[PDB]
Amino acid sequence: RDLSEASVYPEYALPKTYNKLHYCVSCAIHARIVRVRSREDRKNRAPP
Amino acid sequence: FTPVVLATPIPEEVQQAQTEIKLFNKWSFEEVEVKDASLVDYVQVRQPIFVAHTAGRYANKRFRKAQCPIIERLTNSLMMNGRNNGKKLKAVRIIKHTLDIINVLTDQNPIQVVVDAITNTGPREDTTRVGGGGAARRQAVDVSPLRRVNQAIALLTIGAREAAFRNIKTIAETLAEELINAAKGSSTSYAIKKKDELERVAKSNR
Amino acid sequence: TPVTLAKVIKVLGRTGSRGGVTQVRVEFLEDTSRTIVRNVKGPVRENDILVLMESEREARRLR
Amino acid sequence: KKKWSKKSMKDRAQHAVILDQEKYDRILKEVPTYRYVSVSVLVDRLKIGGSLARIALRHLEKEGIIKPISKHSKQAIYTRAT
Amino acid sequence: AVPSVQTFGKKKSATAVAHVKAGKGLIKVNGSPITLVEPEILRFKVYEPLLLVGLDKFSNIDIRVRVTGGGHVSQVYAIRQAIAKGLVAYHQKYVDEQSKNELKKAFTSYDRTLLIADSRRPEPKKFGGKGARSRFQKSYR
Amino acid sequence: PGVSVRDVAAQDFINAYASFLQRQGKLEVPGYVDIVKTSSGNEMPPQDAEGWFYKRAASVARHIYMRKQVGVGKLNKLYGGAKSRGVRPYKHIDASGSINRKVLQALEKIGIVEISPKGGRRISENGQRDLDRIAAQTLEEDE
Amino acid sequence: SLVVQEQGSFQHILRLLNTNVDGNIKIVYALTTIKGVGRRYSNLVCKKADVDLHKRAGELTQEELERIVQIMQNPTHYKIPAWFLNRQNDITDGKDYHTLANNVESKLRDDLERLKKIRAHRGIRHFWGLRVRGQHTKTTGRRRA
RNA sequence: UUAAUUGCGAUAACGAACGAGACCUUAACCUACUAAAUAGUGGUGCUAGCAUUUGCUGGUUAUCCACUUCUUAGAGGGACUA
RNA sequence: UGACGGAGCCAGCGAGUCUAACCUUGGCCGAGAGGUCUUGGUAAUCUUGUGAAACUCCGUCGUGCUGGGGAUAGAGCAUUGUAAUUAUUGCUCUUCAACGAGGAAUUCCUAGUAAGCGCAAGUCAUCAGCUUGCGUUGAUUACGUCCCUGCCCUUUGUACACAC
Repeated sequence: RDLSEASVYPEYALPKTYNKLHYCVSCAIHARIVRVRSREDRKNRAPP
Repeated sequence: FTPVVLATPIPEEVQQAQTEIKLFNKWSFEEVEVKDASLVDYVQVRQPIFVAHTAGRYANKRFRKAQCPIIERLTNSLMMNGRNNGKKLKAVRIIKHTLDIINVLTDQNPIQVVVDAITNTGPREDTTRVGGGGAARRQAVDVSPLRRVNQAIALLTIGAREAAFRNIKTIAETLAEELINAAKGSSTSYAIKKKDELERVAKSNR
Repeated sequence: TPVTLAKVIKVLGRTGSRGGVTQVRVEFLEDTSRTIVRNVKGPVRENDILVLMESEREARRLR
Repeated sequence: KKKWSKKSMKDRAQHAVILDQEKYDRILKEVPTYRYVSVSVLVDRLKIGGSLARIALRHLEKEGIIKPISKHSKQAIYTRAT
Repeated sequence: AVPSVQTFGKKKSATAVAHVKAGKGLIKVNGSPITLVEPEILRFKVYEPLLLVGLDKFSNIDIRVRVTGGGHVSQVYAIRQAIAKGLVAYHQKYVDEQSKNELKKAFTSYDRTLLIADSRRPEPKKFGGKGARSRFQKSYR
Repeated sequence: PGVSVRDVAAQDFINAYASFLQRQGKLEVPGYVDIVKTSSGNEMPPQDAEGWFYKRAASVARHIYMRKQVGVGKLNKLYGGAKSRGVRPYKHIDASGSINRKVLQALEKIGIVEISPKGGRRISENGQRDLDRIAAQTLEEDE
Repeated sequence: SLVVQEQGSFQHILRLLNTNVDGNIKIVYALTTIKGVGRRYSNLVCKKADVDLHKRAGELTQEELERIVQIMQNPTHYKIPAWFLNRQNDITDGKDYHTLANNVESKLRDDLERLKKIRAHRGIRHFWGLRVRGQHTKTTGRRRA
């Protein structure tokens, strides 16, 4: 809202930032990008 | 028009105050509207009370205290520091004396100066313990009207009792002086100094 | 100090390690549709007014 | 053990139990324009003894300028009647 | 037959029996007037119902309150509840039921606890502590 | 219409009775007053020397008028109080049996209060008359 | 108020019965400042002397001072019931004696040395500086130095 | 979801047992079925203060009437989130 | 918001002599214990409305280490015990040594509970500072969270299985 009201240019696109975060297994587990799963459902290739 | 009298004596002034219009003895609950929108809906207004001592179910639900009277809350906080636990009779005596002193001084509305002191001493920014990681820090948190009035009452009470400890002046006049000082604004009363010092540290670590 | 008045429009929920604070969302009387995420030290309920010394900050997530 | 102090002089008040004309006239010319009057008021704003303050309060009220609002023990309130 | 109604106000242990009948318009406790117990605070507290309803409703009504039990505050609370219930019973049995209803409406509007007796009965104390819930002390060494 | 010590305040009426009995001075005081502390728990004796015995007598007589039959043990239990037993916690201690018994005897001698059957003591006819006369003097002086 | 000349009658510290007394307090409590006699005996003596208690300690007559002197010299000559005194049926004679500020300490020392000389358990305890009244000394009375 | 393997439910499980509940006391609201010189009201057996004005406070059994709607009771009533 | 002196002065579930005494109602004395007869008994009627405490009013002390300490110690009366002397206990008299929100730490508290103050039974030949029950005034931040201490379930890893 503040950026829209303080913008000079109307109908501004308001771009978004794009990046790829590569996590090692330890850091991913610690930061809960992934987590320990049960043995049967470790085989779920499907994301939620 | 006739005076309907009863053989049991009842004072003429209180009979008149009953017959003409409902009112307290010396203070009016009318025309005491405040602009403190943040603290309205918590202080009991438009509900006059004959005596501040009430055995009311106020600590069962959540916001029963909101419609609980504020004068009762002040006289409740006045019972503290150990041996002064209970003794609502003593508490009511002291608050009656304090209101009489604040009535003889500062001839404006006594409940109005009381509430102005409450709002001025109520801290609006506080600090909460944030874990931080190893070194616990303070976090500057805004927003609490109930805690604002609660801390104002607590601050006024403990300042009055700290003043009234180990001295010749009685708790009634100490409390009255603290209330008038906080209401008018003097940067000298112990409650208001503590509130602004807490405010300063909260803004510093904000 | 510039003081702004805002009313809580939804109590988002209690947060913090010990739970002593509550995240709420507040709406400003001026500039309709302007809402800010704030935190509460004491209790807070629906339709409650609010005094803010500064209003240019938000708290999104706490863990 | 440890004294837990520094052994310095205290306030050492000189609360007056006897006075003279030079203080009697001062208190007589001072008791007006006093919105709130009590033992604490007399002691702190006059630097006089508690017993002398009590006696002066009794005498002034027996003559009659101030009137009482409360007769409760340990707290007497007197306001001058205009 | 002098028409008398028997009510009673209760507290932790304070029981106050109120006999409300057609007389000269008096209130008496233990044979002594309610107006002259001189507590300077509880006097106004027991005046509360009379002050709020006026002397219109005590023209020729005698109300005798006999108290037993509890401390001073409990006794005055029992007194006020008993006298309120006695006036209610009088205005229902003899004066108009509409008058009783409006009296009770005024009583409730001033305070809801005026009609309802308090029921915060004391909690029994359990072993291993000085009070009902407080424990003694947990010293480890 | 109707004067009674119940209908009058207690403190002012008893002060009036004390002043009246002090003016008359015909109570036959025991003589060892001004040396006793009215009890056994007090740490400081009373303040007024020639006083306070009129007060004690007025209080006991009025208490008997309220009650029906009351003995010296009841008087002592009634006038007792919490005693500061040093470090040990305060406990109730009775009043002085000798002084209660002697004020009962003085009331007996003056006829204000008389022996009663079934054990105990009752406010006498002339004592009640004098008590109500003092109370009525109080209602006439205040009103 | 009442005007008394600013003579030597007002002194910051004065002598009374071989002790030092500061005024500006009640006469009775000034007597309590005397060693060996306290509030009870002081108030008894003042009340039996029939001198007004609400009066201050500024003006006191020579006849009144001699009155107090004679009271303390011969309390029984002044019809005192003889159980207020602090020494009943003394060992020397068996009479009733009222101590002075020095007499009370001399009497206390005399009975202390008497117990030590007679070598009782009480005397041994008083010599050793322990508790003699049967108190529990296993956890109390440490800082005896 | 509150205190609950407390339940609703999906389901290689169905049907059960013990724990939880359920149960037994405690304090609370009973103007009812049945109450005694132990908690009272009016005349009275005797008497006083405010007076010949209608009441209170007093002090007692067999000389009686109406009630336990305050102490305590026993087939017992409601509260189960209505 | 305290200590004291005077006028009011409120709970019941608790206890009680038969092979020889339990709590107490007294004509006489003392702030004290104790005698002559039984009003008390095989007990809701007697002790006991257990008239029991900060609680309501008029003053003194009044900020000065004070009247809060009987810590401590020496003088007299006594219930109990055939011995209370190294105060069993109670009552008359004194010194003044600590006490300016009390450091690291550590314990209890959701509606009359915390706390304050008091009462009864237990142990008893005799005394509660203890425990078990009751009575008077009464609590802001609790319908929140696992950050600390612990848990319960599930998943998971384990070289553990007297089991971290």
